[PDB]
Amino acid sequence: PDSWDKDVYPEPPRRTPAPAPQTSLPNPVTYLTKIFDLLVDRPVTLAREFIEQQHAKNRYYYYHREFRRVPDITECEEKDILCMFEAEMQWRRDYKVDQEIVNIIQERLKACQQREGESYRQNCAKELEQFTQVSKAFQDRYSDLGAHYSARKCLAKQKQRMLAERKAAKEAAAA
Amino acid sequence: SDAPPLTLEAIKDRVLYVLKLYDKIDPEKLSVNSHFMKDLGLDSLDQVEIIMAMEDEFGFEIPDIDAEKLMCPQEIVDYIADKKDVYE
Amino acid sequence: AFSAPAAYLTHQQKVLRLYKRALRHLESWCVHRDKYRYFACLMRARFDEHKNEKDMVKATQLLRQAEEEFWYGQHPQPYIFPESPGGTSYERYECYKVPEWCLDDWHPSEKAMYPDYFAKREQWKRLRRESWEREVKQLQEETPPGGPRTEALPPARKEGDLPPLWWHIVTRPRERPM
Amino acid sequence: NVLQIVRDHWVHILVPVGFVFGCYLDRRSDEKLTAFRNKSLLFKRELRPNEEVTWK
Amino acid sequence: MLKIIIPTTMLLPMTWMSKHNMIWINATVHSLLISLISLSLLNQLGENSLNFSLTFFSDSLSAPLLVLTTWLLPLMLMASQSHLSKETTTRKKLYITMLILLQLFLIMTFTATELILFYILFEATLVPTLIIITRWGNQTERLNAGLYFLFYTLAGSLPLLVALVYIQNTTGSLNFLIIHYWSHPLSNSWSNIFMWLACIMAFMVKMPLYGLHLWLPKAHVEAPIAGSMVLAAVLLKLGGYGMMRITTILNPLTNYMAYPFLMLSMWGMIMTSSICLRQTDLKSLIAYSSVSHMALVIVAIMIQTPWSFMGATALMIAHGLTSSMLFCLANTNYERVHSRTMILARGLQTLLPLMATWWLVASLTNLALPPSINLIGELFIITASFSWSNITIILMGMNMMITALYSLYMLITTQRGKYTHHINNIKPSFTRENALMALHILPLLLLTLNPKMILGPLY
Amino acid sequence: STFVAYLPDYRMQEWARREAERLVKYREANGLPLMESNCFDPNKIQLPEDED
Amino acid sequence: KRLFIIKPSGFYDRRFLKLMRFYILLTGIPVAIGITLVNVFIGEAELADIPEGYVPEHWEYFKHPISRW
Ligand SMILES: CCCCCCCCCCCCCCCCCC(=O)OC[C@H](COP(=O)([O-])OCC(O)COP(=O)([O-])OC[C@@H](COC(=O)CCCCCCCCCCCCCCCCC)OC(=O)CCCCCCCCCCCCCCCCC)OC(=O)CCCCCCCCCCCCCCCCC
Ligand SMILES: CCCCCCCCCCCCCCCCC[C@@H](O)O[C@H](CO[C@H](O)CCCCCCCCCCCCCCC)COP(=O)(O)OCC[N+](C)(C)C
Ligand SMILES: CCCCCCCCCCCCCCCCC[C@@H](O)O[C@H](CO[C@H](O)CCCCCCCCCCCCCCC)COP(=O)(O)OCC[N+](C)(C)C
Ligand SMILES: CCCCCCCC/C=C\CCCCCCCC(=O)O[C@H](COC(=O)CCCCCCC/C=C/CCCCCCCC)COP(=O)(O)OCCN
Ligand SMILES: CCCCCCCCCCCC(=O)SCCNC(=O)CCNC(=O)[C@H](O)C(C)(C)COP(=O)(O)O
Repeated sequence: PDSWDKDVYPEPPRRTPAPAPQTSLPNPVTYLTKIFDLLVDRPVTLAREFIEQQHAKNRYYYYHREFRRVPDITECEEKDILCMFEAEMQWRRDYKVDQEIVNIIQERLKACQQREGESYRQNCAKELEQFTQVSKAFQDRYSDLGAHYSARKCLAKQKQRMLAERKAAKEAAAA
Repeated sequence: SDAPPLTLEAIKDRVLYVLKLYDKIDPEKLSVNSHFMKDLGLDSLDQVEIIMAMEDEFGFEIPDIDAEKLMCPQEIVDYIADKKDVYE
Repeated sequence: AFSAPAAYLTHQQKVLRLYKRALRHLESWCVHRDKYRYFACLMRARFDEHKNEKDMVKATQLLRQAEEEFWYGQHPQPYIFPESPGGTSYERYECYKVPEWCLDDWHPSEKAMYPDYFAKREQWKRLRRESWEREVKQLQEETPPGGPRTEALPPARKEGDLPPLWWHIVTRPRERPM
Repeated sequence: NVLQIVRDHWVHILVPVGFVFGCYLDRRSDEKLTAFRNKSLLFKRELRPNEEVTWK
Repeated sequence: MLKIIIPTTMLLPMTWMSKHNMIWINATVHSLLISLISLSLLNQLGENSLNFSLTFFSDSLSAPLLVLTTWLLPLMLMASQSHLSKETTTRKKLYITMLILLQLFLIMTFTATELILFYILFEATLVPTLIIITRWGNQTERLNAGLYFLFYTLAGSLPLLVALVYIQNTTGSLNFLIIHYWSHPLSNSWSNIFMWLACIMAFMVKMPLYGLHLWLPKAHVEAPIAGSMVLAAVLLKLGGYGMMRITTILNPLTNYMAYPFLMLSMWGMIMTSSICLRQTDLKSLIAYSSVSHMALVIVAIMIQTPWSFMGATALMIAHGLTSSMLFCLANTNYERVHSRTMILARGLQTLLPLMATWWLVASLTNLALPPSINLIGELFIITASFSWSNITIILMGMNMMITALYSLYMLITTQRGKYTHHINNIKPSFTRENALMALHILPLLLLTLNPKMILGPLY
Repeated sequence: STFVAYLPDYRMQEWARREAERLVKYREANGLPLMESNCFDPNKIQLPEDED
Repeated sequence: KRLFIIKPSGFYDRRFLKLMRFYILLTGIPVAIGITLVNVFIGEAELADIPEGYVPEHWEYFKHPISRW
């Protein structure tokens, strides 16, 4: 359905085999499906279409909110409380967005596992690989901040990691 | 449904039936008010067996302190009626 | 459970209780009625073998050895009557036994149904009220100055008297209250 | 007859008006913290051709 | 925020100008309306708090606490008007004034921006509580209880004051926003160790932490019903809220200073939960279950993780509601038989069928039956503790097993079995008591459908 | 309860989901990594002089 | 024969339960009807792009009519 973007929530093209009966016995599932369509689905679609005609008579919109980009904690001076406040709010919003990115990737992984059946270990390699990278980046970014996290502590963690990387790169160059 | 509303006459009938099935006591001589010792010449050990037979007949256990006293079929009937709340 | 206990059990009571208990456990071991009759007659003979022993030391020693025999030879899973203390229906109906004083708290709309029952209850309550002082007086006069030696209670000895402390025995809920 | 109601039920308006007054005292407080109204780097905005303040 | 404070202050002149037979009606109605107004604070942001003014602010941690505080006053008034019947008019109004002052102090305590103002209100909550306990308690021990309540708290909080005015002399402010933004690490020194202890022990005594929890089984037991309700539901959570607020300045010192308190909490959980198994006083059993439950909140706050903080908030709210309901349920029986011995009145399910259902639901929430928020908070704390150390699952698991044991035991002793024969004054439940139970239990169950409203600022 | 149930999304959960969808779409088409290891850019960071 | 069944007074529990049911429904039924009428005849908003040079009001960022109100 046009509700969601198919590029961010993909699925295979849904190959469905045609019915190829071999026996002459009646199929009870077909009779029950016809009964369900005639007794259940049709009144549901009628009620839904009535609801949609009532909705179309009144149309209004709600807008996704756009937020400007503000300077981050790195550009703030030591005791400039207002820039620190704006940088921290922007950092918190980015943290929430990253959580939801990981959520989207996890939903892809779960849907792949359910869809592929007994061949999930092989047919979900791409989803597992995407989740591994996203999980590694999220863990590098926010792991171990603890309660009372902030943009300053995240910056200190990143600086410590870059110092470790620089020392490790200097160690390798001496060989 | 469940068991019928057992009455006093039924309790007496079953007690006398069980007593008349006892080889030690003859049927003609036995009476509702007959003492098990004076009237029937029965020992204390013999009396215990009658009490156990009544328990087996009516399906409930009579405590030893209560059991020793019962010396007449009428006494047994009254005890059973008191336990089962039988008023006719 | 209706008779007052005594300070102790006599030798005759102990041997009789042992006889009944051993017979019940023997019946638990001997499921079938003919086999039970056979071994119960053998048990009765074994009890009668010393029916008229006059040496109380010897009688006590024999009873003690009989107890030691029974404890080793008892059935670990004896048959119990369903409503007996160890049975499967021992206190099953206690949740349905409701004391009669609860009827005093019924809303008048509840008492509007059953008018005859509550008129009879009012008569019973008046009877209980009118005979309490006589019962208390009877108890005080009959009992010894030190106090009552046993839990046995006296009957009504006058004409228009009720036996003292009768209300809760008489107004027992039921054995199948619901 | 109005006094027979009012004189023994006026205590029923103390908490309602105490609520209303409370709201008023909040609004005045908001009037003392307007130093950055339409001045933040995240919500700075050109005023509509008729509006005077972005919020009260 | 004055739109809640000022209506609460108007409850005093309204109570004092009411008719002799209308004080309970007016107080109940208007405290319920104040709860309705307080519900608007649940609309919280995802990034920062609701900064009303320089003095008062509301966060996702203090909003559910405020809602519970305002909701508890009508229930206390309903629970108090039965045993205060023979009281004179002026003393009834004085009791209601004590309750209103307590609510006012708690409401300002949960929303103060500055830590010294928070301290002053958090200490002011002592006076009405002590007056309630020592003036309207029923027994002679209530005096001693009061002293235990007064001096355990103050001996903890007097150093805290000395710490706070010390901090402002070095950082320049005690405003919580400034404290959080300008935070700096605590060095590893003896002076910092004692500053850490002064900032923490005051809150530890309020929880209370196993070892300094003696005042609680006295104060809760000897207090009147509204006193014990407010002591369990709100006053214990002051320590949790204050610890959550003050932990920011404490790092990184908390990593090693938390070990003795974590050991005390994880062992005293077992200790108090097992104490509940052999308790002849029903109200004392309910009181000890509170120490067992707050040990978990202490552990969650000490380990300092987002899952632990969420769990601690949820558990504080759920425990407030459940413990208040249990105290009321015990009081219903006490007002019948006038004894707190648990085995005195038995088989009550036969005589009071619907109050038995109330008992069952309260016991089920006490042992954290899923999906109740009791279970949500408990399980979040257990997961965070497992992350902190896997061996914790043994202690945590053991506590769960014990909690179910003394809960259902409490249920089986008082409701099942056969009713004692001599007691004959057990009247049918009043509508007031049944409604008091329902107004405890329905919000608890309703909070299951929207748990994010009680999960704090870390959600 | 009705009032609390229909409270507006001031916590910005749907907003965060929409923003996350936008960036996932943009990054995948680009071929860029879905998530970045460093939240703050390296260019704006001034590490101390040398590793020793 | 039919016997009397001794029971505790069930009048007060039943009265409390019907009182609670009535006082919950008294407001709940109107609320449910209002919510379904709003849902059927005033549906949720539809996500759109912000037109150029237009600043939406703060309530125009939510899709449910009750939440917007
Ligand atoms: C009893 C006393 C004891 C008290 C107990 C304790 C309680 C204490 C008091 C607590 C107070 C409650 C406060 C809570 C307020 C929250 C209300 C709320 O948020 O509403 C949310 C929700 C509405 O969501 P929404 O966001 O407002 O709407 C979004 C859409 O825009 C809208 O969608 P749409 O525009 O496309 O159309 C939907 C619209 C239109 O619906 C339709 O018309 C479509 C129907 C299709 C039918 C198809 C066939 C029918 C016609 C066919 C034939 C006609 C044509 C052909 C003619 C020829 C005939 C052949 O319908 C509605 O809007 C739903 C009405 C909402 C009613 C909410 C009920 C709670 C009210 C609050 C007060 C409650 C107090 C109690 C009084 C209750 C009085 C009832 O309300 C719901 O109830 C939804 C439930 C649907 C789930 C279906 C079942 C799923 C099963 C899964 C579980 C299975 C596991 C087993 C467990 C089973 C257990 C049940
Ligand atoms: C019943 C409920 C009561 C409440 C419980 C409160 C618990 C308070 C406990 C405080 C936690 C730790 C306090 C200080 C940290 C370490 C203490 C010491 O044992 O460790 C060594 C401390 O060294 C020596 O042991 C000095 C301490 C010995 C003298 C103190 C006596 C402690 C005995 C226990 C008293 C009981 C406490 C409660 C009183 C009522 C560490 O080795 P060291 O590298 O050298 O010192 C590093 C610390 N620096 C960085 C500040 C310098
Ligand atoms: C007596 C007989 C008993 C049995 C018979 C009863 C018949 C059945 C009635 C029971 C109904 C079963 C419930 C089934 C679930 C449906 C309800 C659900 O849909 O509502 C939830 C909504 O619940 C509310 O969110 C929770 C209510 C909050 C409770 C607050 C209590 C009121 C204050 C009292 C003070 C207490 C202090 C509390 C301290 C914090 C869903 O939340 P949400 O996913 O969003 O909704 C999506 C759509 N929205 C967002 C547009 C609205
Ligand atoms: C219900 C029982 C609860 C008991 C709570 C009591 C324990 C409270 C913790 C100690 C309280 C006093 C701490 C003082 C406040 C800290 C402020 C501070 O930082 O000052 C320190 C100084 O710290 C101290 O002097 C504190 C030393 C102790 C003085 C009083 C002794 C109290 C008993 C100590 C052990 C008990 C504490 C744990 C007991 C737990 C409860 C049983 C450093 O400042 P400067 O001098 O400027 O140093 C830097 C430049 N030179
Ligand atoms: C499965 C079962 C396990 C096996 C159980 C083992 C039990 C032991 C078997 C043998 C029993 C004995 O030793 S027998 C006990 C030994 N001692 C005596 O018997 C003393 C003399 N008894 C009397 O004088 C009384 O009169 C009296 C006889 C009671 C009659 O009284 P009445 O007539 O006035 O009622």
